[PDB]
Amino acid sequence: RFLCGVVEGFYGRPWVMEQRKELFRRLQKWELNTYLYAPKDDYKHRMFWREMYSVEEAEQLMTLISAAREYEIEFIYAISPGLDITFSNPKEVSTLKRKLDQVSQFGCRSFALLFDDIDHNMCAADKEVFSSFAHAQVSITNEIYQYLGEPETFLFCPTEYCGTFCYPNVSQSPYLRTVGEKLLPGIEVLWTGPKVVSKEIPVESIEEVSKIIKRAPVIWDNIHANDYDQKRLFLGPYKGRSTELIPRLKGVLTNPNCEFEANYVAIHTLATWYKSNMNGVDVLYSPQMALKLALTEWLQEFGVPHQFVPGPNEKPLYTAEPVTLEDLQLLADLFYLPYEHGPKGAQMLREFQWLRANSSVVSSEKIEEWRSRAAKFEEMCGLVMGMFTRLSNCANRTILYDMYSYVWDIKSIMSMVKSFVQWLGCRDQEPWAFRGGLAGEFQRLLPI
Amino acid sequence: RFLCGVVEGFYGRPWVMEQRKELFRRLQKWELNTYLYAPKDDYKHRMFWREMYSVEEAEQLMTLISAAREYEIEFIYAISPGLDITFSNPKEVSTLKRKLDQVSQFGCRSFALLFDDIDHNMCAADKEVFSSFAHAQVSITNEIYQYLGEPETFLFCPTEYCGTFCYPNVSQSPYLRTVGEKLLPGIEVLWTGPKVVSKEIPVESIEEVSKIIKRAPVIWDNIHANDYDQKRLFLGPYKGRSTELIPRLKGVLTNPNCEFEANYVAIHTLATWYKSNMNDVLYSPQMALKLALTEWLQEFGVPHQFVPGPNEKPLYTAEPVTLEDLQLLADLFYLPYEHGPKGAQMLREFQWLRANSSVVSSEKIEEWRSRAAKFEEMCGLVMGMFTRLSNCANRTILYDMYSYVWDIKSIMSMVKSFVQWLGCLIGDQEPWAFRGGLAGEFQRLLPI
Ligand SMILES: CNC(=O)C[C@@H]1[C@H](O)[C@H](O)[C@@H](CO)N1CCCc1cccc(C(F)(F)F)c1
Ligand SMILES: CNC(=O)C[C@@H]1[C@H](O)[C@H](O)[C@@H](CO)N1CCCc1cccc(C(F)(F)F)c1
Repeated sequence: RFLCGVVEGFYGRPWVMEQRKELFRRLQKWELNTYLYAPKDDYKHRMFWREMYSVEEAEQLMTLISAAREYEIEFIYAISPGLDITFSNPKEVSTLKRKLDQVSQFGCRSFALLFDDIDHNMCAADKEVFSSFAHAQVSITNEIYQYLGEPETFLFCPTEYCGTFCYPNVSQSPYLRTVGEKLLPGIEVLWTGPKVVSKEIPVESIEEVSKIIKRAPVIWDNIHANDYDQKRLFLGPYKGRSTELIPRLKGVLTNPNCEFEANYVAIHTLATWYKSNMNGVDVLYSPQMALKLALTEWLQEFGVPHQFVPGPNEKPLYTAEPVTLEDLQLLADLFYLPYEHGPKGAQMLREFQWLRANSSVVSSEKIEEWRSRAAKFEEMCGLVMGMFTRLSNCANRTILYDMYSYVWDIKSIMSMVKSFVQWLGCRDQEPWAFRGGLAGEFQRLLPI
Repeated sequence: RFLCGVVEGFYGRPWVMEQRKELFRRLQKWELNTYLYAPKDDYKHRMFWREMYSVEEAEQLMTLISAAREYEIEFIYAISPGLDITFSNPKEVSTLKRKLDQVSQFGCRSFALLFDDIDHNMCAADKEVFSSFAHAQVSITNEIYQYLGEPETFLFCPTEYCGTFCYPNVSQSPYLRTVGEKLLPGIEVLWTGPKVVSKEIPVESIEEVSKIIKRAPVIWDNIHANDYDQKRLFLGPYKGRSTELIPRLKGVLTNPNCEFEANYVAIHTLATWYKSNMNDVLYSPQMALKLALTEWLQEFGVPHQFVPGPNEKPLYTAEPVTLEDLQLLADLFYLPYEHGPKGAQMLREFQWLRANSSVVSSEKIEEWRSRAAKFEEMCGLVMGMFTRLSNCANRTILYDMYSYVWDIKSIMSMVKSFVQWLGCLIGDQEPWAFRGGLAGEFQRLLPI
């Protein structure tokens, strides 16, 4: 019994109810089974975790939970009390119980307590009752778990939730040792890999952590998360996790891009990865082949919402060409993965670096190498503009709007790069010449 | 009788109906009077300008237009056919007429044709009928204007809509000469100033253009527009346009930030500017900023107990957003050509600390250490500002701004960390160490 699906676990604008219901439909379509509710900035999840839902909010969560059951998706309600809970005040424990039991009255049977992204310092009153921060967390987690009747799925996100967050390392951490020893065995533990955003999650890294927590973890995967950098988006395939992990894990829940419609590839390729070795103990999963599968399917959504035919001498329709598979392949390569651009992106960057570095050669056989390489690069910059133009004319406006900022940025920068290469081949600005804000001026003075 | 208010004239996710109705309420509250509907990417405004609204869309626009009349705001319906229109095909002219009279059946009496951001090249069939691009535009604009019964308010956005777009200059442009001579005198002309995003709009610049278009223009002001750069936001005051312009103009319509709630200052300060010389000693941008910010503050504590003892964990959520937080925020995201005083101050202090950092390893040491600690205090104010914003009751305002405030606090946190390191950073890093994506790698190779 493996929990595979999506955690809405990110910072910023959460997903709205309509989007979550649509998520459930996609999860089911792709034979995934789990959703973990945890939006960092949905006010009653974390900041105001004490506050009960209103009659309005109650009705909406009930409707959502019913939608999950209807789509055969396990609904997991997480709460994040760690910013300000006095762990040793039993009214505080009661308040936490009240909150979770209100949600259980909405039909929810699966739960989670999360202690990610809080500092390790307890108040004086908690230091006198518990000998460490982990003891304090494990005590209320155990007490809540049993208060709810030992539900079949209950998750715990540790504060040391990845290799690099473990002081002094994974295998000797007194925080994780305590979690492994004291956290009740029915409770599952979340883990993001060697890092917050793990490039790879090697099998031996999971053998290491499994030993100290004394269970196989559930992965909380940040591979496609994009809340940490305003300019980033990830449309590359699920990658860097061997299918051999599946037998050594209780699940994988991916925490993907903030922009809902940008997660077609992220979730589709996750599903393809899970399905490839669902009952494992000869290569089963190819990230490229999976990207192509995801993109081919995604394409069909662009021509669906969410005449005049001009003669030979007349102005041809601006709107005539639909988005192509090749446009989406290019787009994904430009906004690929946190540690890697896709082949076409890396190729354009390499060609531009070369054209810039050999540009003195204008002013030999080397000139026609430069001019032919430049014209081929301009062709590629043209494909980026073409991709933007056809996206901006697509019938699915909802997908367009989620992606707009990103595609506009890349096309806009490729247009400056193209223009710059043309200028190299020929020997009071608007504000978009000088980009990034104040933020960007600070950033440019830091080491890169 | 002066048109002052807002044009929704930008690229990307348009505003939804609820937000537009809320705009009308604010415009009225601040004694502004005009809204110009022109979202570049609302599909039936520009790309698919030929397509009639559905029953659903019709009902929504009717409701919106009624809301405008109810709030004493003139509603102006713009359409942008320039990407695609064969100007000489009378079916095309008929299609345009059909579209506009559908909108007039929704209750709308004011209209606009826009030819901004299209190229100057006509199809063969239009070249045989019209001797220039301006003749073609002026011909259908005049024909539509009279077909609608010469409505009291009808606007025209030229293709050469600012000083720098005029070939070869404003006073000798054969495009604008033709517009001035041939465009019917009842029709108003839109103008963005010397530039697309005009730092200043000098009086003599408007005297220059007024002479050649043969009327006073309506300014389409892009001062606070932020669609051109994904990282930018503008919360500084309306600035750089003398109150002496008002007698020489038919109006000012501001095209502000994409994020609806970020436009409290942009629109409020515009209103204060207009009201100051309705019929520069009269308008102070700083005093106006302060007025706007003080008023805006009241919105943060309104949606759209437990008391811990001396030894217990204090509430994370206790401190509300302050006026000083919003003053700091505005100074960090101020104006397209200028940061606010606190922003410029932090940048200056960081440049100094970086450039004199060798001094660690004299009186100069204690100058460095005292300046550094004072800079860390200021970086802490940025984090404080973020944390208190993220706890505010108006979630709608928070979410519109989230990306920006998160970015600035995130970068100030790296800058703070970097100054601390200088007073005492790579290896296997998380992705947010290296910011900006593919786009950012291209940008860093362009000249700065
Ligand atoms: C399992 N729990 C987590 O991974 C916690 C969080 C969120 O879930 C988030 O979606 C995900 C990926 O971003 N995590 C980032 C943590 C590092 C961080 C914190 C604050 C600020 C930054 C920043 F400096 F990068 F902005 C990073
Ligand atoms: C009166 N009409 C206008 O001003 C037209 C547009 C939109 O209204 C937009 O909201 C405003 C400010 O951005 N204008 C920018 C024009 C320059 C441009 C065009 C394409 C792309 C770019 C970019 F690459 F820089 F982003 C700029």
